[PDB]
Amino acid sequence: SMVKIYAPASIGNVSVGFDVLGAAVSPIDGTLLGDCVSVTAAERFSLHNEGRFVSKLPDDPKQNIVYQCWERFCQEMGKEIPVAMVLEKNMPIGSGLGSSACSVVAGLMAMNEFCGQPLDKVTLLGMMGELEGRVSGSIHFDNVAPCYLGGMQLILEQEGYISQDVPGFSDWLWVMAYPGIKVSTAEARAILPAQYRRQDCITHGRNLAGFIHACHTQQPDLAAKMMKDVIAEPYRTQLLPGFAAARQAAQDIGALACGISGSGPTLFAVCNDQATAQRMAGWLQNHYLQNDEGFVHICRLDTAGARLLG
Repeated sequence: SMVKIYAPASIGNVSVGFDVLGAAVSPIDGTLLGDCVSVTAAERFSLHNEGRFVSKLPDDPKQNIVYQCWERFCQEMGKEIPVAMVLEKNMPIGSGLGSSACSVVAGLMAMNEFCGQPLDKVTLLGMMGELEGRVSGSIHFDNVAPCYLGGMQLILEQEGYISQDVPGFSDWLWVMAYPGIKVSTAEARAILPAQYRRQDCITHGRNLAGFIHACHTQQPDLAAKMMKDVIAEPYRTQLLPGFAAARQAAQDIGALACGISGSGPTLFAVCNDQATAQRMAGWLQNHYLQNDEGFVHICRLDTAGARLLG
């Protein structure tokens, strides 16, 4: 009896909603962009790591994100659940693709499914954000909630639910460009300023309020014009060599919007046809990548979220 979960890549913030908005992504070609966790019965607990980025994981086994999921799930159960766990780390660490969230969602969903769904959505998702906090020093739900539930998730920390779904535009493609370098979630958060001018908070509000209003009324142009982040982007693009050039070209080529994915350095660019997305994807390969570890994938929203493979 093996349970194997695929936790997809996700865009934090989505460049208009820092800490309260996120979207799971799926490349159109059918390739998997995510991390995987397997759970099987055993006498004693073991964890082994596989995949392309195994060597990037912690040297301290107890500080592994997937180990900490199991310890947290067992606490919730009141008992230790002996399993052979395997993490397959196919996503780069600190890249902007929801890497820590993939490993949290996959591990906690893997354990909850193995045990027969004892925990409900709100508890488990609350536990997922809990573990994001220990990773970056801050609880936030904008990567785990879409990784988990799929689509675009708006974070609304209410008694009955952590998030609700936001309607998208079926036309929109999301060209994702990981440049081959990493930024820590923690460092990219601490370099944010402690204070902002009143008018930035008025404008941030208007921007988010218009973006949401546009999604529910299905006005894609307006939506793109409201996709502006005055909170984190101005202070983070200094850590993204080449981003500002990417944005200039993105306009020239005809993307509807361009932005940082989570804390970066991965970028995303919105296009509303296949011809535009292909040109954008071609350019980013040629110009946004900093080395051979980088990649580009034309994506759409993943409406499934994390799921069972086997």
